[PDB]
Amino acid sequence: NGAGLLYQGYVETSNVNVAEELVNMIQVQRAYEINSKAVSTTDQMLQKLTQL
Amino acid sequence: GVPGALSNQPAPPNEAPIATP
Amino acid sequence: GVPGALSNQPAPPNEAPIATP
Amino acid sequence: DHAIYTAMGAASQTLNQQAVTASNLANASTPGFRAQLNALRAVPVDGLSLATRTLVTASTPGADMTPGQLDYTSRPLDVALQQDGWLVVQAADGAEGYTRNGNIQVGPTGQLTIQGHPVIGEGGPITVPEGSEITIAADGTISALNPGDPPNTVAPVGRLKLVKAEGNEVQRSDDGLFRLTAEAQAERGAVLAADPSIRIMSGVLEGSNVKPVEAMTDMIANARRFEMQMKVITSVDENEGRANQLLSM
Amino acid sequence: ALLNIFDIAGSALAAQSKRLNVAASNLANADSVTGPDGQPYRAKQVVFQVDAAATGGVKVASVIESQAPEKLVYEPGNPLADANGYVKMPNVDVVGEMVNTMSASRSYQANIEVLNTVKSMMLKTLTLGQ
Amino acid sequence: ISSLWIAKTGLDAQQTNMDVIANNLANVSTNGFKRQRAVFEDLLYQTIRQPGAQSSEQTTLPSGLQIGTGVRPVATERLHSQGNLSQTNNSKDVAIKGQGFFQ
Amino acid sequence: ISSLWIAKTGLDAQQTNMDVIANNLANVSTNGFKRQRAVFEDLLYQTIRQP
Repeated sequence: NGAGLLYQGYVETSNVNVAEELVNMIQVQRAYEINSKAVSTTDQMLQKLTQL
Repeated sequence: GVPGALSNQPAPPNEAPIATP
Repeated sequence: GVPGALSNQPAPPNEAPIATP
Repeated sequence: DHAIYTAMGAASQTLNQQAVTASNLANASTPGFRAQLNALRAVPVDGLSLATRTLVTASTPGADMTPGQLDYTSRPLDVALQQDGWLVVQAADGAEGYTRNGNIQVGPTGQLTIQGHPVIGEGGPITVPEGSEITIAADGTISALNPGDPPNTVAPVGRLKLVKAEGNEVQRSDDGLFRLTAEAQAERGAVLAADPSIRIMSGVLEGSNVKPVEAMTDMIANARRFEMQMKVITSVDENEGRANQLLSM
Repeated sequence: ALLNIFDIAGSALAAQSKRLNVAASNLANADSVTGPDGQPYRAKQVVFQVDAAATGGVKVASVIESQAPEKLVYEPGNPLADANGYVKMPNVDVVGEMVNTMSASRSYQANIEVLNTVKSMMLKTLTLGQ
Repeated sequence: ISSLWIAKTGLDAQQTNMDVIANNLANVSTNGFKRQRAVFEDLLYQTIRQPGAQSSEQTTLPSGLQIGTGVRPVATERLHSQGNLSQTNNSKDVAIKGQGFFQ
Repeated sequence: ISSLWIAKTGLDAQQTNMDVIANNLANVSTNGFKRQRAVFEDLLYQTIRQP
């Protein structure tokens, strides 16, 4: 009924690949930096408005 | 009439539409 | 009551215990 | 004296455009996301004398349907469309909308669905066997294999409905699902018809089309424009304040 | 009364100062643990409300503890560790606190500018009483 | 201003995604581990001005606008795929194929 | 955001090629084994219309 088979003496390892993780880390860092720049420019706009 | 002068008729209302139909 | 109002008695002194007695 | 109003309107619309750009940048990693284009729009006030005051109101066109980039995940039920393909799913209100988020999922009762909303095909939403493994063809065929059963019993159990929208006639609804505009749906029917000229790819997923260079350029331009408008505001205010003393004796 | 403007601005300044103080305290206690009597530290926020005297000033009724789950860190060597050997680190959103500080500073500056303008207007008002 | 409270959501989503990636990388040696993958969703859009008349014997672009609201982490899926088999020669180790779990 | 995912796909393809090579080399003595070779193919091309 769709059950698997058992192998004795063997252990299933984690199904993690590191290339995708590294690329995702790079993308996450870049997106974080660009969002930080967005925050900074909005704060600058508000400061310039309040210094009216 | 020239600007700043006197007139006997009120100016038409100002509309400033976003986009003409 | 509301902060900034007028009271007839002082507030109790402030303290910051590092560890509970 | 009323130039202050034009300047403040320009500043407010610049803030709105900045908010749009920030919204586009924030969800730069959601699958199947379409960027939100924006461009300032001019509205001239006029009548009976010297039409000089022209106000600014920000506006956002539909979107840029440039296809997002594809990343390979090897998941059997990940679909990536063609240049301008769409998957149609019924929305919360019961109406149909279009999307490109290919992250299909299967519920415990054999119900296929994109995030939140079920997928529709021939007839109503498509349903698969209770625990059958699913493979998606290049033309929308859903092949099902019952676990444990020998492989020679793979059976088609339905078909995705794929539409084709070029892009200039679709507008984003309030929940992020695109729909045809009024004239487009009038001239092409309320419900679109499936076409075979659209092919999907299994195993890859589509990201989002947000241009970092465009975002940075827009941010710089908005910053400079807002600062200039603020300077105009303060200059006009100082001028009016200095000139207000004429009425004195 | 043309003088409730000062009350409104002062209430706004006090509220912004309270919110900034709460944010600064959270930032200081970002990585603290085992406060007084051993209970884990929890972050706090403030809620702004308006005083319906219509239009009125802003007040802060009370400081409300965050309901976001604490961080559970496995470290059995700490006496605070439960049967699972976990310690409860406080939930502090550094970006959230930075944004809150920025907003508080901007609101404070806007209110002080409004106070400056209204003070100039009120000083000019009295010249007609002679 | 909406920009601050939108970029805050963006930063929060990025931070949670980084946490998920770090968790996946941490247990690179845990036996029988299925990797995580975080998927987000854009929030509902807020309309300000409805679009006007179109194709009125003119080639103008649409005029409506609608501001975004931000992004939220909607779900986190574990990829229940098949991993590799490491030989340990221990008589009391079991590796299971296909799909199945020990109760 | 443009070449990152393309290079990720390339790395994944090369990893799959390495895996099948390693599997072929592993059972160099298994009786009745058949060597396997993978075949690649590019993904969908996007189009940019000219004016």
